[PDB]
Amino acid sequence: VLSPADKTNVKAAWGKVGAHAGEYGAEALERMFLSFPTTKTYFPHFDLSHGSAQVKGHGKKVADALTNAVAHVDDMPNALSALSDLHAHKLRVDPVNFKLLSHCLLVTLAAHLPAEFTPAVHASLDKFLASVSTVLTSKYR
Amino acid sequence: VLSPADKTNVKAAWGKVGAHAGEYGAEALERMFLSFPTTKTYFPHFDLSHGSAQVKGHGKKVADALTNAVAHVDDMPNALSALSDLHAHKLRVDPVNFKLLSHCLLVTLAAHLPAEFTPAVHASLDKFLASVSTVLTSKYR
Amino acid sequence: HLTPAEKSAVTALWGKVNVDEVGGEALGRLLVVYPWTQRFFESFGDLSTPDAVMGNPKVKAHGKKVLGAFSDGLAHLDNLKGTFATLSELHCDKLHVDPENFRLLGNVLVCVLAHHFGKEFTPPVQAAYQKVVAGVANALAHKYH
Amino acid sequence: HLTPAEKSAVTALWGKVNVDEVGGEALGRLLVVYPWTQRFFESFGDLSTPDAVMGNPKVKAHGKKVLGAFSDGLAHLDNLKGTFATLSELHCDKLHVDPENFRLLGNVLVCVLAHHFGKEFTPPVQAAYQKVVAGVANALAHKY
Ligand code: HEM
Ligand code: HEM
Ligand code: HEM
Ligand code: HEM
Repeated sequence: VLSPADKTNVKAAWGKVGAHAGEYGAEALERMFLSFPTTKTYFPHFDLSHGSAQVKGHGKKVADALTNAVAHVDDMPNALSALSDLHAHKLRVDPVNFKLLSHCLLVTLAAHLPAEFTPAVHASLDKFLASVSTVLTSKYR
Repeated sequence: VLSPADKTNVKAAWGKVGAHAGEYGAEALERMFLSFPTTKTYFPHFDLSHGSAQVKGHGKKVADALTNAVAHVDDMPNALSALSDLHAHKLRVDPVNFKLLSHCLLVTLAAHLPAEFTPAVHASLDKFLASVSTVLTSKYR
Repeated sequence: HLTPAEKSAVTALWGKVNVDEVGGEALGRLLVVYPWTQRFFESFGDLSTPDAVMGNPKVKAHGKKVLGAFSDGLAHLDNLKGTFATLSELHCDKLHVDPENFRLLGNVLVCVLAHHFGKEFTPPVQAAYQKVVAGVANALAHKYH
Repeated sequence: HLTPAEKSAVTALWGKVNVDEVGGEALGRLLVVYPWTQRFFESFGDLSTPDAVMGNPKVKAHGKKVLGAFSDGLAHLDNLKGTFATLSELHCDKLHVDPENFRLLGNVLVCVLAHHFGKEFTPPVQAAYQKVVAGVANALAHKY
């Protein structure tokens, strides 16, 4: 249901990120583990402290996954086919956790992009993140 | 997505309902108002007591809406195009309430279909009811 | 908090519930309707088909134990957090179970009680049981950190 | 339940918060990101464009009021059930507002605070604010 205005806002907002994707992904992950501790059950025996290379490593992976999703906004189901299969049959993360990570991504973008986080871009990014979560949960059942 | 086994199970399950759809819709609505009283905010001047013609009247409307969805399972976004517009631009019902009605519909079906509410039909109906909610909420934003 | 009449209606129905068989049905239907909850039972065998889940013997053993602790919580409806305090710490610190699975299991159990009792599972009885499964799910998630 | 270090950093951030401007910004963004929440504010006027929503005078004049229970919960930390015993009856027995919209506003308020404060809205500061918006929303929905 992504509108052409949404694609323009998401591309412009994520375009300002650029090389800061790996740092923003690690920040949004730490925000999720702190605000929603129930999400930590999916990363057992992981180093979840601040400045952890384990957290910073996975933060770049999710960021590169979102970077590929923005470039393939019109081909999102086929671009995230490897991740949708992994999250559905291997990780089996409950779909309620996707809303928690999507919310922390919006908070990270708002805190880091003060000029680009307009109410129009805010609504566009929330719809885009909801579409990515729906794609990653489409192959669950 | 809905699998051919799901379409077969939902068609077989709803086929046993038949003329009891209008009565079952009023039961699932009463179960929703009793278990989740926050849903009553969307029917402010409805008579919600037992045996209320308003509940049985709207219960048949929702049941007839689901009956049309089963016959057009492969074309559900088209069949519920008129209803998605009403719930999105006129009723503005929060999408979290659709999961409550879908759950109460599953409870009503299980209580009335003892020989047919198999775990396969249960999983098929939950995916189908989740698809009805996704279609009715697709035009929200 | 539940009213005496609500506590009596919930207790009366449980007196007719066979914890052994019903436990294996709720856990089985939970793994079938929501297949992403199978990540904790890889050692149980094969759970690809519904008949395999409802036919798994290890699933029926865990279901009786799960609903067995649920049966003990019904005798202490006024203190579910303290009753499930030890189990909440184990599911979190040792089992790493997502507390959302407690809400999915609560939804399945309501459908199982309706499928087994039929007309006896009246809308007022369901509303009383909706608060029970919500309290047990929150009590089992209270000790999560 | 919040720690004294959590309550101290949250109250310190709220001291620099303009309840008038932040309330009108959070209430307006909620109507833009979640347009189905406009059912209760049909009398507010032009809600078609995001610029018309943020610039709507009735939106800003009521944003300072909607943020009250968040400001009220920031003083009566915990025991919010007795604190929110009359505001629920207003939004329930009179306007019949879905309590889920209160949860959306809490998450929107977190985004507004992060956008207003930037790095000052640290992940620990956000986590403490999430407990506040979760307790207030659950207390407001307990009387429905
Ligand atoms: C937009 C949402 C999400 C995106 C784009 C995303 C992306 C990714 C990526 C790229 C990987 C690495 C896959 C690989 O290296 O093969 C991954 C792994 C993983 N994800 Fe996600 N993910 C999302 C949501 C979530 C959420 C919300 C959770 C948990 C609450 C989660 C839990 C995991 C886990 C446990 C792993 C495996 C970590 C490991 O084994 O190192 N994912 N995800
Ligand atoms: C299974 C999903 C649902 C279906 C198939 C459905 C279908 C319908 C239908 C057929 C109507 C009548 C439209 C007309 O007569 O013009 C209607 C109206 C309405 N629906 Fe739904 N609905 C669903 C979910 C919900 C939910 C969860 C709510 C929130 C509690 C809701 C709230 C309403 C309201 C308030 C009306 C207007 C009632 C009236 O004015 O008489 N709907 N819906
Ligand atoms: C009302 C809800 C539940 C109750 C009362 C309950 C109760 C129990 C009990 C009594 C045990 C055994 C503890 C011991 O060994 O002393 C247990 C273990 C366990 N629980 Fe639950 N449980 C519930 C829900 C769940 C759900 C929904 C899941 C996952 C979807 C789950 C996953 C597990 C696992 C994996 C074990 C370990 C089994 C083993 O290794 O033998 N529990 N639970
Ligand atoms: C969560 C804490 C909230 C607080 C403390 C609050 C506060 C207030 C106040 C002070 C009034 C006017 C009192 C009066 O004139 O009698 C009011 C009315 C109103 N509230 Fe809320 N509100 C809250 C949440 C909400 C929510 C979640 C909604 C909608 C989903 C909402 C929509 C309205 C509307 C439309 C009015 C009527 C406006 C008017 O009559 O001028 N409020 N609220």
